[PDB]
Amino acid sequence: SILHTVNKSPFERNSLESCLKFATEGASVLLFEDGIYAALAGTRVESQVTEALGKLKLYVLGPDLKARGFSDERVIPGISVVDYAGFVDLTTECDTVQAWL
Amino acid sequence: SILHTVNKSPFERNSLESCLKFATEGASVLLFEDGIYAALAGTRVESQVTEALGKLKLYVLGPDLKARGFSDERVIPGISVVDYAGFVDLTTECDTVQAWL
Amino acid sequence: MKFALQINEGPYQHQASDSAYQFAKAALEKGHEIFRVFFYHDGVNNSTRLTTPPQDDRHIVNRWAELAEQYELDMVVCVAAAQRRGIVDEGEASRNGKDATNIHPKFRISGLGQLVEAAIQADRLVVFGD
Amino acid sequence: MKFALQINEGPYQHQASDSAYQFAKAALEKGHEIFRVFFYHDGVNNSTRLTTPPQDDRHIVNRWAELAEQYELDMVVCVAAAQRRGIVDEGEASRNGKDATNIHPKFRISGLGQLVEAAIQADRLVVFGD
Amino acid sequence: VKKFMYLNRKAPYGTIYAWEALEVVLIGAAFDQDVCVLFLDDGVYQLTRGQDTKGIGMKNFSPTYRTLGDYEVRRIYVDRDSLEARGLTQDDLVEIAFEDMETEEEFDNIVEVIDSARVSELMNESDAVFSF
Amino acid sequence: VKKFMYLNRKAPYGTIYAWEALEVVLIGAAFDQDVCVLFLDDGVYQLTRGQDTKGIGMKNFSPTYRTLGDYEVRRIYVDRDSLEARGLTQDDLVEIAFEDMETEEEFDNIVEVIDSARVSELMNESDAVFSF
Repeated sequence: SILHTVNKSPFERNSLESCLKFATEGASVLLFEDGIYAALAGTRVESQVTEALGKLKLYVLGPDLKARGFSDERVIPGISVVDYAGFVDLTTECDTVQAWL
Repeated sequence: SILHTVNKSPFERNSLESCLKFATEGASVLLFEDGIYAALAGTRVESQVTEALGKLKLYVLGPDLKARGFSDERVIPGISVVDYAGFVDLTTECDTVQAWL
Repeated sequence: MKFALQINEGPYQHQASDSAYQFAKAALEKGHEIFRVFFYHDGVNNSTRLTTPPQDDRHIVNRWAELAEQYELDMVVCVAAAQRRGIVDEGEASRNGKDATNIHPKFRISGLGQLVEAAIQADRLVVFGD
Repeated sequence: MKFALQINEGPYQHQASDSAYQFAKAALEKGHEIFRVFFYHDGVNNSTRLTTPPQDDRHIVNRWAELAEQYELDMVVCVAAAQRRGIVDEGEASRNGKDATNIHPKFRISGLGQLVEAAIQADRLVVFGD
Repeated sequence: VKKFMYLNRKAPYGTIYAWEALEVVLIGAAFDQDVCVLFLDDGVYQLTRGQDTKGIGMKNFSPTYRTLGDYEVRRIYVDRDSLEARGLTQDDLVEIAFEDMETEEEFDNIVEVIDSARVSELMNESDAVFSF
Repeated sequence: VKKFMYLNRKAPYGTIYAWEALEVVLIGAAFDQDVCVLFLDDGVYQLTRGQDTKGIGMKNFSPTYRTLGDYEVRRIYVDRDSLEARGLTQDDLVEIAFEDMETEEEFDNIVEVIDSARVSELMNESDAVFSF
């Protein structure tokens, strides 16, 4: 129902945490802009992000992953990579968009 | 010798943490603007902030505490309250100013 | 679908505007409709015609203008937000007694109500900010 | 003691400018000298003369203008940053071919070497940003 | 007709988001949609009481929160986990009275502190969310 | 005569701080002061290799970091703790060659990954610190 968007680095902002805390079963979360770093395997927050794959559908914006120097291979398995066209789609598939800034 | 300045909330940014991690024995730390919230007794970071009292000199800008609804009484014992005229003095007493944004 | 994009930050300083632009162009190309692009907060600064950005990089303001031109987009600039930061058009110049204007002709200044208005008319409200 | 104040954010959106100002007034009043106030990033937006802020609140631009007037402060706006965001003076308007200017006469446009220049001359470099 | 959520998560005065967000609520009141305002994370600091902005040379806009009742803003929530993390209780917040002039009933304070589960419920009920 | 630190702590592209901060270093190179650029926290993401900004419609400015040696920038540090928390190694970063044309010596890469104590040392040696 809800498509949450997190555009900030999980190492700088508490946004990612707050979003994962209130997003519920069946919701979608999209990581874009500096939010991208949270979808990368190996970081301090891989565990909690991975945990989230349980009840949530996770997505990261390709364009921002690449711009920051990471290919789809550096991403945490389970998190889907989408482009702006896909980002648009996510917003129409879900009922409401909620930006965590 | 180094007056550190943290202007962001410890519940929103990692700036307070990073500062406390690198600031060394005898250094000063000034919490102002949204960084004021870290000087309030009873918060989730009270202990780590209290801990720093050990080797650091902690200050909080009064103007900003009041602006956000807090009297000096709400401050953690040991953190000195100062006004802009005090802010100025801190920047002259120390040898350098390092802003943590 | 009908969209309502909200941009709260200025050009270049934050990626917000770029992202919304990319979002918009991708949505428009897909056949969707952008009901309104509303600039609030530092967002109102995406409307000045006085920029001269590095040529080897994107010209944010003109880009928005071109896209607005191509798809007849209704781009609104919060008036109160504008008065605070310095965005001025014919009206504002006249009412505030300013010796000049700096708004790009493709953006219009209006009320915050136009933001709420779009929220009601569009199916989706996508907010881009800090 | 000689100071050098760097301001990285625009007016009202972030407290930085207000804090820098309060600091400069307090410093100046104590007898200290403010070698230069340098605006960078969105900071340059503290130099436009086109703002019309709520009368019941402070007017950041005019405030800086008055303090500058009183103590003859050298307030510099980074050219490259101004070009990207829209701060234009006589020179820029002519060279870039704009149909208007918006800089407040109390501020001057210059190169980024003016900031490094300041850091070297002043005893202390205080930066106010996000 | 539609349900609107005004998500406030930033502290006041440090950034203009608090103030200019509030402005939007007031303006949207006139379109009579089912509006609800939610304070989460540092947003709770927006409703603190005793603000005295004289020191920082800025106008204190807090009084405006206490007048949301007059604008038909009945739904005003606050995340308790957020208050708890910051060492606050509803006693640190301001009260926002509201009277349903249509049925006489007069409430002294409609600021309702809610638990995480409830907060998530509200998000899922909203048709559109404003972020700042 | 003076020692300058350029404190970079934000990720690139999300904001302009990374790019515009780089601009100051090039200009500050000309004043021949003891300059040192430090990357801490998300600042380390500024030096990653392989950035491709085509998809987000922005210019990729990373190449400029690799030219810092030509500007006489010899002191370029990277906090390892940061690299670690972010799951990276010096291998994820770009290389910044430098040749002291005054003595022939050519270094293939002067990017030094240092520990916390070293970082606190460099701060205390600085006469002025530029923050973005």
